[PDB]
Amino acid sequence: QDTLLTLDTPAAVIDLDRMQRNIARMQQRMDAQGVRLRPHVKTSKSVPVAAAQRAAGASGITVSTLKEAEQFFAAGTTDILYAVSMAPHRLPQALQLRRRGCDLKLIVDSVAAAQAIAAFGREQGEAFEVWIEIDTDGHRSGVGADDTPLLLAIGRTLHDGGMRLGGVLTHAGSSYELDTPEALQALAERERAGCVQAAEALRAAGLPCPVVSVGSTPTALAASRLDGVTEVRAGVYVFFDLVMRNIGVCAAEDVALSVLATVIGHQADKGWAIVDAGWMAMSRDRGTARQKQDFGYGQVCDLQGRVMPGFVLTGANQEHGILARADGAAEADIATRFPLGTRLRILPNHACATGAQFPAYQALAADGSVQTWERLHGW
Amino acid sequence: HHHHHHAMSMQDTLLTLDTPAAVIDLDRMQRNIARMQQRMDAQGVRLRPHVKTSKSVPVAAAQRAAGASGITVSTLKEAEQFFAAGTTDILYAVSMAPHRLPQALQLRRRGCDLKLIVDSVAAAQAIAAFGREQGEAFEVWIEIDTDGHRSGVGADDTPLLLAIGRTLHDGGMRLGGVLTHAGSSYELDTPEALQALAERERAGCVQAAEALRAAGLPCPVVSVGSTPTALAASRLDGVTEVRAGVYVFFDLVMRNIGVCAAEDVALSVLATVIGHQADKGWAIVDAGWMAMSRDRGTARQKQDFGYGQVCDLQGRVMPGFVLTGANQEHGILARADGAAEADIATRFPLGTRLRILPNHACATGAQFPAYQALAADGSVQTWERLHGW
Ligand SMILES: Cc1ncc(COP(=O)(O)O)c(CN[C@@H](C(=O)O)[C@@H](C)O)c1O
Ligand SMILES: Cc1ncc(COP(=O)(O)O)c(CN[C@@H](C(=O)O)[C@@H](C)O)c1O
Ligand SMILES: [Mg+2]
Ligand SMILES: [Mg+2]
Ligand SMILES: [Mg+2]
Repeated sequence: QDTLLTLDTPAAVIDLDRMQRNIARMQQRMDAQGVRLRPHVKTSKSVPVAAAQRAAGASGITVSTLKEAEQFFAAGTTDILYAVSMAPHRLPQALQLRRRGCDLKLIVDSVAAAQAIAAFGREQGEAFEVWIEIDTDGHRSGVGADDTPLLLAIGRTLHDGGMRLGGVLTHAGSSYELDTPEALQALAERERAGCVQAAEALRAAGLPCPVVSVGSTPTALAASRLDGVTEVRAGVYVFFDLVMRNIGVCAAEDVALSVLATVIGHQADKGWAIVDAGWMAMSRDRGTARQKQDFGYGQVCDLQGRVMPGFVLTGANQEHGILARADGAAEADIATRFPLGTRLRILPNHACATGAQFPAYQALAADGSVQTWERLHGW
Repeated sequence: HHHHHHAMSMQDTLLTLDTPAAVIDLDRMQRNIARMQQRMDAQGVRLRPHVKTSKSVPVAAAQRAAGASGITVSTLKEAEQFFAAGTTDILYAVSMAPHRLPQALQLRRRGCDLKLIVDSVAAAQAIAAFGREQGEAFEVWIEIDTDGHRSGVGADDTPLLLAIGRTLHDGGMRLGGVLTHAGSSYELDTPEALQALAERERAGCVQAAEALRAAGLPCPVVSVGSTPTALAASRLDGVTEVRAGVYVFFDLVMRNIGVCAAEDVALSVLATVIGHQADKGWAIVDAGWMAMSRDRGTARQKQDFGYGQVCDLQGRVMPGFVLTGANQEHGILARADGAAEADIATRFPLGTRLRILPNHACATGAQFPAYQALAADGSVQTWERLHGW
């Protein structure tokens, strides 16, 4: 019988009741907007996490690598969008997945990448499904939402080239820089409007564009309306994290992934407890540093998961985390409060970064038992 | 020659690997291994490399073949993997947690000469009571704080050293030594300050061992080291071994501390260009922070390299171009000086392969299930490494 007292530390624990509440909150919001949810599994890369998202009503998945496409397809999921601008050298891998039965969709934002796909498809007998990525907020990839000549030149390359022009997609990743409901709502409207504008421009040119796909977790939870959109992609919401708490779309109490750690020593004069969760456990992500409340390398909670405001990991080496007062003072008699061997749970800055440090999650049930749920590492 | 012809057909190079990949330039790696071992031989001290930078059996095998004595590990899973691969002299250099004692016992009962460390009377009492119960005289070293980096017993705290050392010795354990790590060396960037810190690290660790021996307690090993202080110490009188790990590859944090050049950096991430934002001067590559890690140790140093220094496919630095930003699977390649490069698409065409030098080799390596060990003939081989605990 494995439980939080028996596991070695550090371990990545998913509180299944918290995870199920986050899954239902997002699916209920997408149902209220009349759109499909295509979760981004790059947050967990774990078959049972994605199975719970499917069981609640999700439609297909988004993946960040073809390794995730291979994993999820070998587990029976066939409706897979690889939402990273396609590199031509990966075309043989993509072809072999489609010929095996995976309905794998690729994305592009240039004439040259569309040309490479379409020439390879014609040669190989494969009508690849490709969507066009639209830049709606200046974050990263994509055809500018008002760069119509580029949008139509790519769309005609794919459609006249014998490929299946399946849709447009955008990701308003600048939402991570926001922290008010008004700014998130307005960005969610800019994301929706730009993605719909590109679809209408394709359709107006006589090109197919059946899918309009938007999303980030903060804009998926903030959008007031989603007219014109067929699906939303969101991923970090399945666990949440402290970055999301500071953006304002969840509370710390909603964060379903924590790192179980043991106190292995102290520095009494500085008021430090040293734990065995360093940055190799937490990752080096320090997304909260650029936000209105800095949580260091994570927020401390007790073994029951009660948040302990005011204690955070103020520093981290590879295998040692430094727990101390966030107010800078040296806690008096820190060893008397957290004796050697005490177990604590640390909430992460960024769930996608912390999860990737572990070979598996420990999925925590209501009775206190855990089941190990493997996840993917690498490419 | 059936095996030959098939092996040739299957052989990878930097053109045929999928990206991103973590590439070890084996010539650079061997130059780093010989440099550290020669330095320690010249100092008359053993080198006990810290394998937590690579966690890879062939990398440790190269360090052992060059003359290393034992290893340091950061987790008991590293002690399990390297003992199964034939390494018997292993120091687990993280404050021992009582609940890990059954795994440390099982490793010693299989034949691993595993050493543990402590820095408190309670951890010493837990080891000694488990060892008496189980009939095992564990070997334990006392960790010393010589530069305020983390924690450890103060080198001048005779009453706490004696109490921890008597708890282990009177308890029937083998008090085997003292160790320190002057991790504050990562904040320095001059040879004068590094040499001084390495002397403070030596002096304080020997001071602790001299105090234990003055009370009649054994303390035969005195172990010091970080890569920067190993390379800078003038003298090592009284020290029996040095531990250093990131030197096997180096990285840009080390280049900035000034103990290596960018051309000594033996680990790089092979990446492909997958797109552009022409008006911002950006090339997008498939090495984001999941490949590089989120480490940004160069941001507070003399030269900020973002998420890494861009090199061409031949490994040569392309000055002025860095990964200025990174999302999980996408890295943003742009000018470090903040200008928008003109014709970025012509400077970096779609499908171009590049190599990115890491901020911190320990952090970048852990993002990969294996390295691709690049030989002089351009051939790679997959060298697995450990992930997790
Ligand atoms: C293309 C694409 N679609 C959906 C998501 C999921 O966003 P959430 O994690 O906010 O739900 C992402 C996430 N991208 C991360 C990243 O590191 O790439 C970031 C840009 O916001 C995505 O890229
Ligand atoms: C206990 C111990 N010994 C040796 C080293 C190796 O130092 P280099 O990597 O500089 O050769 C370390 C390294 N510790 C890292 C860390 O992330 O823990 C840091 C404090 O320098 C060490 O801890
Ligand atoms: Mg994320
Ligand atoms: Mg390191
Ligand atoms: Mg284990």
